[PDB]
Amino acid sequence: DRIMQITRGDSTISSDDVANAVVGYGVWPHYLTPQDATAINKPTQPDTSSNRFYTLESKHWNGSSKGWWWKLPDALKDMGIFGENMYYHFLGRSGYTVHVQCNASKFHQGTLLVAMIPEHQLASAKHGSVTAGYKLTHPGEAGRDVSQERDASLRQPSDDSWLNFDGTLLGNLLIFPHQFINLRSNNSATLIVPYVNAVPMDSMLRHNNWCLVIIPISPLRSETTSSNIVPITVSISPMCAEFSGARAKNIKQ
Amino acid sequence: GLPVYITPGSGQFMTTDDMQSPCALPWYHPTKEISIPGEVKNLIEMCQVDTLIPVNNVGNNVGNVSMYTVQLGNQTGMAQKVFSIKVDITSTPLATTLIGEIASYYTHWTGSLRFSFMFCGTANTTLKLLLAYTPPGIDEPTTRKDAMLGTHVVWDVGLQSTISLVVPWVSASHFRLTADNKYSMAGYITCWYQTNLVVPPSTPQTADMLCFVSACKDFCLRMARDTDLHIQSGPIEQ
Amino acid sequence: GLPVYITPGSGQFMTTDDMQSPCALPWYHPTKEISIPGEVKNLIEMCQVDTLIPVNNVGNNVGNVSMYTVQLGNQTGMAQKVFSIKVDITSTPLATTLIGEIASYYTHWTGSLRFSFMFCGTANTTLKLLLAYTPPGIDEPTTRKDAMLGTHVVWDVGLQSTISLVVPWVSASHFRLTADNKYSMAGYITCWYQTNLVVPPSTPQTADMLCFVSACKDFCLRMARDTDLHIQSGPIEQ
Amino acid sequence: GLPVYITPGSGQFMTTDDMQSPCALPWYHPTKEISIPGEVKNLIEMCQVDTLIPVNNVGNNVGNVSMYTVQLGNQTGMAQKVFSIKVDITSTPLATTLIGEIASYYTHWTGSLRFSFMFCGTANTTLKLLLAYTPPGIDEPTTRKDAMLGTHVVWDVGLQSTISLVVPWVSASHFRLTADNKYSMAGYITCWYQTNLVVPPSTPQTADMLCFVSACKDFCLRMARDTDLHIQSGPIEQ
Amino acid sequence: YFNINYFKDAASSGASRLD
Amino acid sequence: YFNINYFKDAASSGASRLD
Amino acid sequence: YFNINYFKDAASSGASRLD
Amino acid sequence: YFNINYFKDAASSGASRLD
Amino acid sequence: YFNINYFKDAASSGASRLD
Amino acid sequence: NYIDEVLNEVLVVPNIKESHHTTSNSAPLLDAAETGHTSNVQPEDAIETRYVITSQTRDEMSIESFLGRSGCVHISRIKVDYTDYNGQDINFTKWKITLQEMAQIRRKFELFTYVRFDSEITLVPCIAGRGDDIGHIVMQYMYVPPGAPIPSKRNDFSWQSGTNMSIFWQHGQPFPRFSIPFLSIASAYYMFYDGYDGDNTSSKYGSVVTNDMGTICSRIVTEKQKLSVVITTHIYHKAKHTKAWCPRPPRAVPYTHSHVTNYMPETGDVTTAIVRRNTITTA
Amino acid sequence: NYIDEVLNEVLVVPNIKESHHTTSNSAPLLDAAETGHTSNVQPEDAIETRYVITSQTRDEMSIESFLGRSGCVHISRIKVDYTDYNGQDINFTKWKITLQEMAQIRRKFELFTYVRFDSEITLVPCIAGRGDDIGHIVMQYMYVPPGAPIPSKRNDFSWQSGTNMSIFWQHGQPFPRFSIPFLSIASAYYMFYDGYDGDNTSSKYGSVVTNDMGTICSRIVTEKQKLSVVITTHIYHKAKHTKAWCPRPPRAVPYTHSHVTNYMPETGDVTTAIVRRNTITTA
Amino acid sequence: NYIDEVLNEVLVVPNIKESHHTTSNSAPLLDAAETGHTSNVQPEDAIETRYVITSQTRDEMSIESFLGRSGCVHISRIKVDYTDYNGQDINFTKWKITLQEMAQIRRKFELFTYVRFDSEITLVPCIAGRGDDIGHIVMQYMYVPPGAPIPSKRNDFSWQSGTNMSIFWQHGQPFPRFSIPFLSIASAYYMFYDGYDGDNTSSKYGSVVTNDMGTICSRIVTEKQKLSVVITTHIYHKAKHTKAWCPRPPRAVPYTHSHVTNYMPETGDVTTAIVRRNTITTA
Ligand SMILES: Cc1cc(CCCOc2c(Cl)cc(C3=NCCO3)cc2Cl)on1
Ligand SMILES: Cc1cc(CCCOc2c(Cl)cc(C3=NCCO3)cc2Cl)on1
Ligand SMILES: Cc1cc(CCCOc2c(Cl)cc(C3=NCCO3)cc2Cl)on1
Repeated sequence: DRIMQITRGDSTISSDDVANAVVGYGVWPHYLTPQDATAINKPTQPDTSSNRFYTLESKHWNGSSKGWWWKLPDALKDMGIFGENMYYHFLGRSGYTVHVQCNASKFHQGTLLVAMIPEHQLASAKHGSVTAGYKLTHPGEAGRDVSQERDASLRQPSDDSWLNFDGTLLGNLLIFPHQFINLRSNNSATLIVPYVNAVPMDSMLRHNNWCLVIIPISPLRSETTSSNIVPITVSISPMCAEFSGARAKNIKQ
Repeated sequence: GLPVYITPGSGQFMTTDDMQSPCALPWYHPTKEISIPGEVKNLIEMCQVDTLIPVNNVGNNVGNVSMYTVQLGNQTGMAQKVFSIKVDITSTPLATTLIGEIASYYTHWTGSLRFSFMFCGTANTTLKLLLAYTPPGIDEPTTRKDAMLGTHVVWDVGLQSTISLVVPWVSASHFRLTADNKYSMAGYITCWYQTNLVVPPSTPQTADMLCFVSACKDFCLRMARDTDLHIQSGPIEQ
Repeated sequence: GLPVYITPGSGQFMTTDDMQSPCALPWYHPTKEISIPGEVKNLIEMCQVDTLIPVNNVGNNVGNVSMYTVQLGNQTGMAQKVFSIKVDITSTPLATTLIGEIASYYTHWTGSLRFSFMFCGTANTTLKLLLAYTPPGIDEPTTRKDAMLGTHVVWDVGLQSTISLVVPWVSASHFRLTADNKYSMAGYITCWYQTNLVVPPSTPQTADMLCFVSACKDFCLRMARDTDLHIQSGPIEQ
Repeated sequence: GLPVYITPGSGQFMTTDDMQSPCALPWYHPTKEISIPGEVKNLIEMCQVDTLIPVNNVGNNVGNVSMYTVQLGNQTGMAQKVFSIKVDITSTPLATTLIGEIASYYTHWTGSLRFSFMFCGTANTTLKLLLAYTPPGIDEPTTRKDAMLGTHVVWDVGLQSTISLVVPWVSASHFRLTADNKYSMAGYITCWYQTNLVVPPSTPQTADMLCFVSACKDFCLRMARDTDLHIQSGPIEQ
Repeated sequence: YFNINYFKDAASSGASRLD
Repeated sequence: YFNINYFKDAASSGASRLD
Repeated sequence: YFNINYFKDAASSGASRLD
Repeated sequence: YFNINYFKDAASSGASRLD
Repeated sequence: YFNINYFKDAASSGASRLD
Repeated sequence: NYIDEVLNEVLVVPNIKESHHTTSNSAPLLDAAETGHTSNVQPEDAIETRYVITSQTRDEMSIESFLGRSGCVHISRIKVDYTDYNGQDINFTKWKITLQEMAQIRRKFELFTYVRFDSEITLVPCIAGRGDDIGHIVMQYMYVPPGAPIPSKRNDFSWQSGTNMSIFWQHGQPFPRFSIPFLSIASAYYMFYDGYDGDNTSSKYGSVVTNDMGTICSRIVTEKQKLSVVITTHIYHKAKHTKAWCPRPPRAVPYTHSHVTNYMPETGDVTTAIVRRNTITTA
Repeated sequence: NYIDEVLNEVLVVPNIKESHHTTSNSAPLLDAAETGHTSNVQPEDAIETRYVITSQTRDEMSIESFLGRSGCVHISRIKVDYTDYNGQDINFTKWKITLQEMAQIRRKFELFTYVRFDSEITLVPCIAGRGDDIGHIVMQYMYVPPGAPIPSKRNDFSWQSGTNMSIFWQHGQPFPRFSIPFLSIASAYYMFYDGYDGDNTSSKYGSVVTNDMGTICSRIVTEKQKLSVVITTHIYHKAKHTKAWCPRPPRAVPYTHSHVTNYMPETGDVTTAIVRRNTITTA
Repeated sequence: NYIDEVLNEVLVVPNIKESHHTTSNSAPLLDAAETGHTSNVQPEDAIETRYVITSQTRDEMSIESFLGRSGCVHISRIKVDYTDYNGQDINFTKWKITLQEMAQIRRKFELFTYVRFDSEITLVPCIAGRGDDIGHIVMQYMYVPPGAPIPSKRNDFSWQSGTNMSIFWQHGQPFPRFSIPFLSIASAYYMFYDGYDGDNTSSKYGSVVTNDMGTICSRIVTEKQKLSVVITTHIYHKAKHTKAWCPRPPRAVPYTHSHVTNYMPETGDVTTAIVRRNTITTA
């Protein structure tokens, strides 16, 4: 059966239609083990109050839309509790659940490719050795691209999709944990993903482990009034969040 | 001591040999190896995951994304043809594909292969395509009847959405070459309309189908060699 | 004889290899090895003994001894700050220390560390400092409140005299580099007044505190390399 | 390590040595070896199959086929002689023969040999030849009586058709040289009429006999060497 | 012939095995 | 002295045997 | 491979052991 | 050390023995 | 490692022993 | 094990069984790829297959025979000078550890996010005679981890290697080779990274904040010679005892610079391997 | 086994028993060779034989001692140039895999229809000094399977061999040798063929449609030298662990070109080894 | 043992257990360092620790991997002469045993009062061609213990070594190496000393009254050559099977001269590694 129910905090999400769910690398997210660990302090593990279902800012799906991404450790730099614990601690570790909702009617035609990606080192739009800037790979709930315009003075990434922004023919992207949203069967997309990184707990600020991409493959096509807007809404849930290396507090940027 | 005879090959160097070497940095105890979700052990694995196919391998399209979609159209005529590509897995449009990209690292390939297609159409929309695998022997078929005569699969677009076409392994030589070779010609695969694309009122009349190719447990490669699909007409800076 | 193949590495010389060599002076029976009180077997041992810290790492002071004492003063204001140093164990003032001097012989370090402070004050004298370890992540704190927020230890000067502050190991990478590196930044430690330095009549009002650093059983190093802290811009004569 | 002494021969290269060599292409699993009807394992086998003999080793005949047939004629006289060849298996007409062609790959030969003759005559036709092996010692016999004195076989042409003459092994040296050598002279074999070739009415009066030579289980060769019977006064192009 | 790690350290050894 | 396939692969070995 | 003090004297041998 | 006919053929071997 | 008189003759051998 | 390992039959592929026809309900050929999963359909499913006992190993399709092959990753060069010997920054090479510094092989790894391994390093010095006689040109390679005295010039004090590794090769004696433990403070080598040095809007971001492992300061020990030379010591690298995590799509755009992804060519339009077709209808 | 194998007495030939006279019916000497079979007659049959215990082995008469012998199959040559180094198609050799490219040994196989084997390859570089000093001339051989980047010229990117095989030999160090698995997509090497590329009345037909295995692009790594040279690296080949199927009549006409049977000499009448006799009557 | 020794897991460090809070009397964080002892406080004591199973070996932190590394301790030089061969004190080197004769490594030991060991000595001759051809330059190193005839000049009678050790190296054949017993009349090598030669207010005082072990008189056997040379035979030293007693504070002042502690630089103020800070308040 397609219907699905998910409960994460004080929050629950439903979906009367779906394309299974996917567990990234077939591993379920959980808490760190005293074997692979390294740190020495007792991690704070906000349960529920933290690893709950936060929903971001919504977006429009255009016939001119090109694609939009959000970087996870970062998308919730504001989402209460989790996103505070982030700033108060050096080491942060956590896994997520991605609920991608995008409905329209059975008279619509469209296809969205959704994918998560471990270490998504983007490329700059400008030739050289200048790497994308911080402040631009750190958008927030809002995400990046859309098909937007911007200063070329900024050590700005590649707004370039087909190359995967990293310069790998998108389409091989299917190698990363993914699924689509074929408006003719689908309604959502559900990605669940453990913590992948050569280190037991990284810097929630300097390093974004997971990177999520949603890309219109077959362009939205209705025959309706363009009064009919078909958003795309992303919801996320830290899972098995664990923090440590308590202290002052970083600063917003 | 031991009366020894130094053999011809002695003192050489091979970029492909299994031999031990004094380890500089004696007594070094490397960082432990923590647990990490998702580790590979065989190319194969990567080869069994369907990657998308550039097929709309046409002009301006090519540097864009569209280069991936195949719109199923009108068709005034009937029993008309959609597209074709040839099976020789190292041949654009194929090549670039996670598989192709790879295979191009080995000299020989073998086994069955899997082509999957998906309807990015509508819900209320309907269609029926006929896909076919025309083994090596003749020319890519000009007509459907001619092609329907060999290996194929009628595809009924419906509540499902994905039809997967298998490409049996037909060959003389247990093995085929990855490199373009008239001999090791794997054949062609093509797609045609069985019926049409009917859409009730106020639904678009063109729609797309995405296509993919993953391997079969049949599959296997050999004789590693350096790739085709990448010329570093560099160098590389700093 | 034995058909042998001479392998690539053969005939080389490595300043780091374990191999045997004909011993010149055959039949020599070395002087017996009498018993001698105190023999080492591991650098570690030396690393666990607290050596004194130059911290008064200031101008004219530096070539003298004072360069070791930290006088706890007046302080008109309250909640004022004493000093700070950064944890990166290869960073003057640290470096020169039996530990530092060492660590600078290896490329990587790890574990907890121990800072100890002693009151060379008076008997009738009293005070209460707050010491803190500000993990890597931000800037050495400008204010106490800000620093008290992380790892710390309030120190009550009394009949005891020595307070030992531990520096837990907080890091992403099981291991840190001994060499200056923005990444492997271990953080800062600082000291402030909790109360004051009160002295009853006719007792001096400034006094010193000595500070030290020894290792923790946590501790461990690796990848031996030649030191930093010593350039023989010699030579050496006769 | 192992005090070793490098022996004289060391580092050389021999087109005839059994030694191992690092295999480039590690981890390669060759195409399976399917079943194939008729595989050899010993030259011998090929040596035991009778191949045809050029004997009509005469002028214009030679570049043609006839060069293989021996027509048994009229013969006004009686007790007349047919042909002769010498046994030294590396001597045209012999040489070129599957055997000869071979033997010329080794320095020494030995054992018995088999000569077979067949009557491509008629059915109603009749004859009786006398074949003989004149061992080494004297000159190829001028007359039949003289030759009949040694090893021979009277052959009655009849419903059968093939008479096989054996060439025992007569020699001093267990072994003979394949190369022309006065010493290792194997002798001569010749054929003569015992009676005639009688044919009843309206049948041709000349007819042919084909001749062949296969080995005996006696047979064996040694000391491989490069052939005689083939000078590549080339090269060879593209 | 094999498993004769002529050298002490493990980092020095042939290409591993397969399983 | 023999059967000491000093090398891993089989393609590398002496001239086979006879049987 | 080890403990094959190819040489007589003890002074000649590999780096000692650990215990 | 002996009888280690490192080579296959017999013609290749040390000076024979005595008996 | 020892007593491997790689050579036949006795005159060829290491420095004798002690007893 | 042997046979299986000598015959190289460790990882064998299944065989293709026999099939019969199916006029039945469940349609295996129909799945919805949107689930992001991969189909599981086989020959036997789609057709009326026969029976083929296979015999192909996926041995050579192992991260160790895919990775475990020596590759040029650097070509140290020294155009000697006899005029000024020593001097600052001369007649001795130094180079930062890495790759990204050279394609074909760079390409290869990059196929995965994380990687881990010990390596078979081989030095292939080649002495070009620009003189009428090259003499005896000895050589010293060595490794300078962080933070360590990197020779300012040719005879520092750092070429004493009292506690460093220096391999020596003298003309004639074979190629120097040796090997090495997996050097990382991390459990694996980061073949990518989505981190930075810091919050400094001028901080570094890439594979690289995490790979400060070295450098190599070189030296031609022999002293002053008469007839000149130029040495070219090639650096090959092999991965032995390797592991890999989370595969990635290969690279199709010729890179530029290392420790970066950047493709954007100098003017030229971004070029890729894909070829153009006149029509989809004929291949 | 040993003794039998060391003494080389594995395949021994029967002995010649003793006979007596036969004034009997069945005539073994009479058979009809038209049956295409081969007679079975022996000494003992035809004569009054004695008794000889044999002692000849058919060991050296084995497809492995017949085939298993190293033979020149190619002579790579490089008349260096210092004027233009690199340039297109220079100072580096490439050659297509094969034989038919050279008699004596070509001859030898051709004795059979099908063949299969692993090989003992040995490179015999010989450096001719055309200068007053040859220096240190390093060398790189390597194998370019299909379809692979074959060096356009001397330093391509293909000489990195990130995943290819390149053997290196430096003057002094011995002959490079090594070996190899049986490389064919087929269960055996087709030493002949009666097939074509296709129906194209312009398609290829021979041993050859089936032998696209390679080529060898060569390289003298060392860089520019002063005093010239010419290198001649000879390529010998040995067949180890061989099998053969369906023997054929040897070749008697000097060939021309490879992968073809063609004899038809340039004008000269087709010549063969057969000698001419005056008369059959005297030998 | 193996695994533990191959995996290098011999000396492992304890793990960091888990803690809870303590609102209790005994304060482990308080000790009086005046006792001269060292505190014993740990993570688990001071904080609310977690649970980390460790896996770091203190193997490389052993007096044998700290000491057991080859280091330049001497660079014998011979600027040959052909004009006068032999002559007094020529074309043959002699040098007194020691160290203190060279930093980096001198530094290293000095970390301890007493030391004991057998050594891995390696000679790295490098022949610089100052001529148009170096020929065949043979070499003789040897050891002259006390009191022994030290060659006055090149061919004494002492180069017969009828009872001394002389190692011979000829161009091509590899680096000479060998080893040695612990040479001291004492149970250990005195890496320091607070003794003198005697009461003579002019007696010697240092490491040195106790280290009259040798010297090395050198020789280039070959005789007179045509084209000149200069030989530089580097002397590396490794400590194998080492023991150490009573550690000392490292050295921070660049020495001068050996067998002495003396720092007092020629004029320049005594310099040390310590850096200067503006203020203690900010690091
Ligand atoms: C990514 C990545 C690649 C590597 C490998 C590090 C470079 O490895 C070498 C080292 Cl540490 C030393 C030497 C060397 N020392 C003396 C000569 O060569 C060569 C290599 Cl490739 O690390 N991270
Ligand atoms: C017929 C026939 C003959 C062969 C053998 C193929 C050629 O074998 C070689 C290969 Cl694959 C490589 C090399 C070689 N590589 C670097 C130097 O030589 C030499 C030979 Cl003979 O295949 N089919
Ligand atoms: C302190 C201290 C250091 C030493 C070591 C003594 C020097 O050791 C050597 C000896 Cl005894 C001989 C040779 C040598 N003989 C021929 C060439 O070199 C080299 C060394 Cl380093 O003793 N006390």
